[PDB]
Amino acid sequence: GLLSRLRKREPISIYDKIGGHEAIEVVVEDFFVRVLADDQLSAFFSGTNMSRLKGKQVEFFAAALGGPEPYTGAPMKQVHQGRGITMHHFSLVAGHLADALTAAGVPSETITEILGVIAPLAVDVTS
Amino acid sequence: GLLSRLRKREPISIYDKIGGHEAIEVVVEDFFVRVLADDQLSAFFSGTNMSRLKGKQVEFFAAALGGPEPYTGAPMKQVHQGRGITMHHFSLVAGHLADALTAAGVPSETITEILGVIAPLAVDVT
Ligand code: HEM
Ligand code: HEM
Ligand SMILES: [C-]#N
Ligand SMILES: [C-]#N
Ligand code: NA
Repeated sequence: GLLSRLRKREPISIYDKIGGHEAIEVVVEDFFVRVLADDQLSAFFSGTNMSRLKGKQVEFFAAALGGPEPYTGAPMKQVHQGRGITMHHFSLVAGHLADALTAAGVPSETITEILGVIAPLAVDVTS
Repeated sequence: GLLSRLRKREPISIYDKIGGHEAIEVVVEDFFVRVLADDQLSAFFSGTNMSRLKGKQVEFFAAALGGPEPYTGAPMKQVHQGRGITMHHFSLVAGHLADALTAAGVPSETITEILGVIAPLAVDVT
C-alpha cells in the first residue's frame, strides 16, 4: 500500500493520490452513467455486458495510474479495432472521464495529468 | 463551512458571501417560479423533473460562485445542445435569476458580480 511505498522512498502514484481502488471504482461507475446517457456514445455499448466492462475498466485505469492489481481484460487495439470509433468519440469519452474526475473532487491539475496518460491510448482505440 | 475556511485564510467566496448552500436553495426555487411562469421559457421544461433540475442547479451555481463542493451534473454545452435556445432566452433566464437574487436581498453589486460569472455561460447554453 501507500505506507509501504513511502517506507521505500517510492514516489506517490496518481492511483494513490486520488484515493486508490475505492476512488477508481466510484469514478468508473459515474464515468459510465455519463457515457451511456450520451446519445453520441450509448449505441457503441448496446451489445456490451456493462457489469463486466466496468470491472475491466477499473483494472485498466488502476494499472495505468500506478495501482498494483492486474488488468485481466483483452488488449486495447484488439478490443476496439473495427468498432468505427473516431477521435470525436474518443474525445467525448475523455470528456466524460474528466467530468467524473471533477465530480469526485480530483484537482484539475491531476485531471490533466490523467488525460496525459490516457490521450495517447487513442492510437489503439480509434478506427 | 465559512468558519473553517476563514480559519484557513481562504478569501471569502461569492457563495459564502450570499449565505451559502441554504441561500442558493431558496433563490433557485424562486428562480424557477419566475422561469415557469414565463410563456417564453416554460415549454422548454415540459416533462422535466423539476426537483432533480433544481438540485443540479443548486450544485452548479454553488460551484460557479466558489462553493466547496464540485458540480456533478452534465456540462452546459451537452445538456442544452439541440434545444434551439437563443440569446433572447438566455437573457430572460439571467434576468429571472437576478430578480430572484434581488427578492432574496442580495446587494445589487453582488448580483452584478454573479451575472459576470453567469453571462459567459451563454456560449455553451445557446
Ligand atoms: C478512453 C480510453 C479507453 C479505454 C482506456 C478503454 C478501455 C476498455 C477496456 C478495458 C475494455 C474491456 C476489454 C475487455 O472486455 O477485456 C473496453 C471495451 C470496450 N470499449 Fe473501450 N476504452 C476506451 C475508449 C473507448 C471509446 C472511445 C469507445 C467508443 C466510443 C469504447 C468502446 C468500447 C466498447 C463498445 C467495449 C466493449 C466491447 C464489448 O462489447 O465487449 N472504448 N474498453
Ligand atoms: C443561466 C444559465 C443556465 C444555467 C447555469 C443552466 C444550468 C442547467 C443545469 C445545471 C441543468 C441540469 C444538468 C443535468 O441534468 O445534469 C440544466 C438543464 C436544462 N436547462 Fe439550463 N441552464 C441555463 C440556461 C438555460 C436556458 C436559457 C434554458 C432554456 C430557456 C435552459 C433550459 C434547460 C432545460 C430544458 C434543461 C433540461 C431539464 C431536463 O433534463 O429535462 N437552461 N441547465
Ligand atoms: C470503454 N469503456
Ligand atoms: C436550466 N435551468
Ligand atoms: Na474488435
